[PDB]
Amino acid sequence: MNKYTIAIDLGYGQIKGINQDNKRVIFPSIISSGKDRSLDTFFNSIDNIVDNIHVKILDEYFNEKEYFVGELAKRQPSNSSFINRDNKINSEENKVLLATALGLLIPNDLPNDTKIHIVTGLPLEHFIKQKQALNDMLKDFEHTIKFVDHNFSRNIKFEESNITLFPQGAGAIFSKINNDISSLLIKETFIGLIDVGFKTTDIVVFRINKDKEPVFEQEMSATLDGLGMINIYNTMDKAFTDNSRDGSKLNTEQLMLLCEEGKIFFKGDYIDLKKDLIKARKTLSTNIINKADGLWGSRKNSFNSIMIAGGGGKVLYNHLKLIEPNMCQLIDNPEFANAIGYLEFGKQF
Amino acid sequence: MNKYTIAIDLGYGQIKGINQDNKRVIFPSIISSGKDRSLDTFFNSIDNIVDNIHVKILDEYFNEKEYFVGELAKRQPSNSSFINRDNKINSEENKVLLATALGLLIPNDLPNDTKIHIVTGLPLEHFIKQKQALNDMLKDFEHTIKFVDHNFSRNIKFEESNITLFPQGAGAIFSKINNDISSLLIKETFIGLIDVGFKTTDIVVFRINKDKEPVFEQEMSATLDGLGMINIYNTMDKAFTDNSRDGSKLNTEQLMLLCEEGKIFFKGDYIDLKKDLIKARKTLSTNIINKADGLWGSRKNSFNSIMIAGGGGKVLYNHLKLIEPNMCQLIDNPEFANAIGYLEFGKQF
Ligand SMILES: Nc1ncnc2c1ncn2[C@@H]1O[C@H](COP(=O)(O)OP(=O)(O)O)[C@@H](O)[C@H]1O
Ligand SMILES: Nc1ncnc2c1ncn2[C@@H]1O[C@H](COP(=O)(O)OP(=O)(O)O)[C@@H](O)[C@H]1O
Ligand SMILES: [Mg+2]
Ligand SMILES: [Mg+2]
Repeated sequence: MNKYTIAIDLGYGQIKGINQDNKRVIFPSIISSGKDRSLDTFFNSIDNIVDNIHVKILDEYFNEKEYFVGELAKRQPSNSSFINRDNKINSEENKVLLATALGLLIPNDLPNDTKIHIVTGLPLEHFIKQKQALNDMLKDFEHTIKFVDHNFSRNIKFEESNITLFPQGAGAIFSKINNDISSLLIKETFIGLIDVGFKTTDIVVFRINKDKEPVFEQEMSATLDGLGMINIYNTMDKAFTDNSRDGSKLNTEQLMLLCEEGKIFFKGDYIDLKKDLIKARKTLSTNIINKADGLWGSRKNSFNSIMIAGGGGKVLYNHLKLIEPNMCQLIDNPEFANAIGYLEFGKQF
Repeated sequence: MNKYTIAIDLGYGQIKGINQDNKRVIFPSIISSGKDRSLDTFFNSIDNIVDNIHVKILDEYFNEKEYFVGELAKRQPSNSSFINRDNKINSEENKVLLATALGLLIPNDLPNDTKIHIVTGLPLEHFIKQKQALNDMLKDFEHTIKFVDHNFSRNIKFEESNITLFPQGAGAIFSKINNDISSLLIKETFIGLIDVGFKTTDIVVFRINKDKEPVFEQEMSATLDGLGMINIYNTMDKAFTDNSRDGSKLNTEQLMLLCEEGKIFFKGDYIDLKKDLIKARKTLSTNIINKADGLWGSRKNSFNSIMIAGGGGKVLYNHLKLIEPNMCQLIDNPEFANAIGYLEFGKQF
């Protein structure tokens, strides 16, 4: 039989993955040590595993470790702080996320002889830099995952010539739109994906040729490293302590709940910080537009379709529209632009 | 008669020896024939005599037989078999290996009448069984050594009152910690010494009395024959045929090369067995602690300090930590633990 295919993303906000059979999972990039759950099972019936990932993972010692990951880790008081999370792609923090991303996206009772084309991702300026670090991790990733309170296990191990690395935004606009953007690309134009992520924002362009095929440019395209949603959480963390004036600083959930809405429910009251949320987004909108003119001279006028991506692009699509209005548009899945872009451009082999 | 002192060992993995002047040598217990080293002499400087032991050996019938021994014999393909080596202490192998480190540690400018006190060792359980045979052999010893490529020779012959017979691990914590553990030993405790050698594993304890004197317990102390580093080399060798997936097999030099590192360079590329190296070393460490507690019931609670000896325990110390944490510890010279213990406790005469 043919080899299976899974395209995941190790993005800093949330793991965004999809398989060969077009089933997708999404959960935030927070881990926590798992503790025994049969009690909270009894109060509320679990119909979603994604909310409730209690899970055991074997290792090279074949020693299991309980984990809370995803939505269940965010409610825990003892989880990862998630603002000082490592960029080391071979870390166990990245392993458990990658274990669950490969754990959910495998259906039951597959033949054990076949292997899976896994397709991961890297930052654009850190693709070459962190190429062999994930190559070492995926060669080292020999683990057996066991979902507690769902009771289905996967033996996840990969040899050589099965992993496939791509940069972020590589196949999201090269592929994934090529069947639909081919009528829009005409002659010597630039398409551009702008993925607004957690830690970084990512700019990738593709010149199409005379023969209507896109080709890459790296001096018009880079990673806005350290510029992204991370500037919004850190600013709005100070915005609460400026508005509380008590020394009360938000925890992991309260800050993440804040920048989605702007009204944290503090002491039986919503503390209004909608205006400072606009200001932190506008400074992020400042630091992507002015950096775009650093990468683009008059070639911003040489665009036919700007696309913006990322979950951070969802709340900023009309706000980051001021790059080139009436030409920029939204990618059809704002979160899953990279993953399906990894899927279609991973099936080219 | 200011008689000299040299303390040696008969370790199967390698020979460990030291003189009165604390000059110490270490070399593997591998022999081969001696062939004329004049061609390589002009190429590379034969400088380290311990690395390059081409040695001329006479007997009582003046039968000169050159031998490559040690590191150079390990480089030879036609070397001693050494993984199924005969355990006869009166072997010609042991005739060479004992006479090897003598002239390598017999100093210059000795008086005419002055002899040398030699201190040797036996396995602890076989110290009753094999006391006669080494005493047969040391009385037998009447030879003459000569060093090719370094241009000096020694006379070598001994009688009784020059011989000294203490078992393996006997004087290592009797002396060598004697005035140092005296502040640690207080009242009615045991001290732990475990020799993790190549072929054999020794366990030896000492009850200290009310009078701060160590006394020996033969029933809490035994030689674990068949347990040691020789299991790990033999385990990973079949594992090398596994991960190569071709039935190809190492040589004797690659055998000792492997489980010092675990990443053997084979057919233009590394072959990775690092997982199984962690597996087998933890597996042997499991087998030590259980057989340690085979002799140790609740008398493990009557310990105050455990030391480990042998070359294996130095690289097992993280996994041999699980006997009693922060009470178990590593001796400073894991190889020369028996040697200095043979030295000072051999200096009774
Ligand atoms: N509905 C929403 N409201 C507010 N912010 C959102 C929403 N959806 C996503 N986000 C933001 O987008 C980020 C997700 O970015 P993502 O596309 O996963 O990039 P990365 O690949 O860097 O993780 C989150 O950290 C979150 O702050
Ligand atoms: N640096 C090292 N790395 C791996 N193994 C080692 C190292 N040093 C010593 N050893 C192991 O320890 C053994 C030496 O044990 P040793 O103390 O000489 O006991 P014996 O008296 O039985 O020969 C060797 O066979 C070797 O496998
Ligand atoms: Mg992203
Ligand atoms: Mg020994």
